[PDB]
Amino acid sequence: ANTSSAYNSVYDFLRYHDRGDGLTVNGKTSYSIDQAAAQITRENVSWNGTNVFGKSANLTFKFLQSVSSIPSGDTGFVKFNAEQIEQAKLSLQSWSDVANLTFTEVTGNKSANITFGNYTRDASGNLDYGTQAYAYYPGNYQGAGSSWYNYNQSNIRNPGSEEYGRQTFTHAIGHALGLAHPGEYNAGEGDPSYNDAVYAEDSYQFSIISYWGENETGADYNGHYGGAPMIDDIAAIQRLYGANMTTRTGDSVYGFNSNTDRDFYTATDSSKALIFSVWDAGGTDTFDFSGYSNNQRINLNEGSFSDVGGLKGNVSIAHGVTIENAIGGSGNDILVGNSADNILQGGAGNDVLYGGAGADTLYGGAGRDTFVYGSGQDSTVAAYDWIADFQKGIDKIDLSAFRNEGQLSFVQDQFTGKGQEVMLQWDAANSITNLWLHEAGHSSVDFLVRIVGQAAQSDIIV
Ligand SMILES: [Ca+2]
Ligand SMILES: [Ca+2]
Ligand SMILES: [Ca+2]
Ligand SMILES: [Ca+2]
Ligand SMILES: [Ca+2]
Ligand SMILES: [Ca+2]
Ligand SMILES: [Ca+2]
Ligand SMILES: [Cl-]
Ligand SMILES: [Cl-]
Ligand SMILES: [Zn+2]
Repeated sequence: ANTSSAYNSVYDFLRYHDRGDGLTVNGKTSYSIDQAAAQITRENVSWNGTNVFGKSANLTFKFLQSVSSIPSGDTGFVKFNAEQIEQAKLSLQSWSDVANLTFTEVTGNKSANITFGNYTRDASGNLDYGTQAYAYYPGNYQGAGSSWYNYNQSNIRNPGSEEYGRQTFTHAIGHALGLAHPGEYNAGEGDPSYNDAVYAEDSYQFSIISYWGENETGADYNGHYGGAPMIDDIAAIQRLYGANMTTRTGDSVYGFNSNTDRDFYTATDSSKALIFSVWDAGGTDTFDFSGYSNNQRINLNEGSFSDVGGLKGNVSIAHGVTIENAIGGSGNDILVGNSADNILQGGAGNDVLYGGAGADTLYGGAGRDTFVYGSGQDSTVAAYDWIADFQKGIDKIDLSAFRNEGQLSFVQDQFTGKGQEVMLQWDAANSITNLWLHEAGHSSVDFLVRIVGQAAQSDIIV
């Protein structure tokens, strides 16, 4: 049916970066999260051995202070500096947050599963200012789990201020845990490019084990590097070691006002870029994106991507995660809930809110806001939505999606029985307006949105 542009914007955003299911994207086969995860783990190796899946591990790590040799043949060893140590520990933590891994530092002569060191020259003893980093897969051989970084790169020496350095630590540790590049390519071997990718979603938007920029898949991080595991990385590492169900099991806030004590989930002011895929194992959680003025699009569905703070495709939610609440900023935003009971706050600006299934509580904020309903299942009597700050003559409630079963008619105080009728009923004692919809094919009146405030018939879009 002809539906409104507000509904169409929800319908489209729900399908942003659709994947898998026999789609073709960028002329390549599109993989699901799980297909991408299987591809990233295709070497079938982990610290637990070969072809061992879903098994936790307790691992050691060490910052080498000297070496007998570097397993690649590079030379000019330099130990990690203090900033590299701090950032590497943050990278390790970002992996142990999502998978069932513990990391324990060892020093002195103790062997370690994962090691860190820098190099500066090739096997011929000439300075190497061109390469970046590499690491070795788990195994029982000499050098297994070791990771190596070019100290002549400023991003490697300064990973706390040069985002690519922190990303590189996360990437290399991923190899040291058993993850592979999503395609058969490597640095030094020819000149690969995204054109050589096996599947469309081989980019930083989905995996920081990729070589390819997030622009290759239509995302845009405005020159930033995220630094922590992205959505397919989380699925991949959980395939090997199991998911960590102890992480952030309380009510967690991501974005502004964050309580995660993780830099990559925290924006401290509006100039801060956020790039993350969230893992969260319990509790009632909030995406607080309130500090931005850009028009944002925020989706709470697991697996989905959001456009946050002026970037594109920079936030996603890992498979297995339920995030319950979202707060937009002063821009004109779209906030899309999931089947849970969501509290959505549009903030200032003219926002479109869609609770989806479940009993949602919606605040448009200042501005001309639109609360969208796509199905009778979005607001059943048994689990109805509240719209708590509705402004008569300014906000709108959009029922245009119901046109697909016949144009809805407005009735004043009684239903005829014909169905596809909408009624507003004012409760003067409580100052509540109940919006009732008797839907085609329903014998009883089964859709209700309760509104804290008055509403006019002309505020209801049918
Ligand atoms: Ca939580
Ligand atoms: Ca939750
Ligand atoms: Ca807003
Ligand atoms: Ca919902
Ligand atoms: Ca608003
Ligand atoms: Ca409003
Ligand atoms: Ca709902
Ligand atoms: Cl030169
Ligand atoms: Cl839903
Ligand atoms: Zn790599």
